[PDB]
Amino acid sequence: QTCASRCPRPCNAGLCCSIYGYCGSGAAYCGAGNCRCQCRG
Repeated sequence: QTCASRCPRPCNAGLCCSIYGYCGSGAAYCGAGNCRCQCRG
């Protein structure tokens, strides 16, 4: 819920921090319109 506060690396490897504050995988989290940071896992 607060992943952006831990940019540049909020998540486990392979996951990305979304604009809504959660870590997750795939284009759903890592794509430009969804990704805050850690957008290459």
